[PDB]
Amino acid sequence: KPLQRYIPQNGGFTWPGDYLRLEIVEMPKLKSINIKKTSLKQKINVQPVGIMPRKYLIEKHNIKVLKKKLSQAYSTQQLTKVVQEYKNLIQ
Amino acid sequence: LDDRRKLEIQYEDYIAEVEIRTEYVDGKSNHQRVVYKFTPHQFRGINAIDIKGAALMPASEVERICNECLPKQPYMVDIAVMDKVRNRIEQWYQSRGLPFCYVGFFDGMDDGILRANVTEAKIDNVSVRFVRPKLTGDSELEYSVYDEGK
Amino acid sequence: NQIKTKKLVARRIKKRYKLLKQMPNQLMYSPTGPLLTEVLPSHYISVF
Repeated sequence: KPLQRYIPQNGGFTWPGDYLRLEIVEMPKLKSINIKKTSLKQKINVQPVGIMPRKYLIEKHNIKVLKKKLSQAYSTQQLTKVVQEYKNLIQ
Repeated sequence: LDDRRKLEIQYEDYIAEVEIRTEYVDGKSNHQRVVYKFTPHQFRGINAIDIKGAALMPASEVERICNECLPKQPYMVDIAVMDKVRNRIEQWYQSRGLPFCYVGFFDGMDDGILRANVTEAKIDNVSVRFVRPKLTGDSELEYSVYDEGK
Repeated sequence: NQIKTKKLVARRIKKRYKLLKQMPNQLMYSPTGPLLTEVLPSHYISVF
């Protein structure tokens, strides 16, 4: 495929800082009461709203790396003080 | 942490996202209120509910259970009202004997209608098997199986 | 021993079939790893 270029553009039908917000989207509009149902001209093809949550776990990884580093140096007697000062500097 | 884990693991078909936070109700004191915020799984547009199949269940109460389960706004609808609808219909069959008559699946979902499909099974094959056990000192019984009884 | 119990707990969170059966049409259950970054450069989609 021809690859696309990531250059900012100028001009447009809008003044800068805005987008075209009366542009027509093929997507239906449901009324609040349905009775004697038939069908929809424009359907909702993707019906579920997909919000599967993942957290960013950088601090847990940093604690585990700190434990591995001072276990490689054969000094785990320093572990509680070093891990405690790192958790204090998180705050 | 364990409240969040227990609430997320108990209702994973309906919610699957809880966030819990605390905030101080007053300065110079450690008293603080805790709030729980749930974002349930949503379904992006359900306007009507229909029930299909079910040739044993008369029309006098299908209308009232379709009327009961209606939401108010059409646009953002939770999954769990789906689980409400079959919780009516299954119960009706479980109130009338009938342990093999159940809501199979929902087949609407593209025209905005939640349409339950009821499956009603019937007897097809009757078979008989002839067995006898054997007396030993073991705790588990072994059997001798015959095609025809003596 | 603790590692083996944690692998069973991980199977219950990640490959749970009551959620797998309804994933085309009622829910969204996809297999991903842990989240590695929060922000990427915009031209990353050129790798596709």
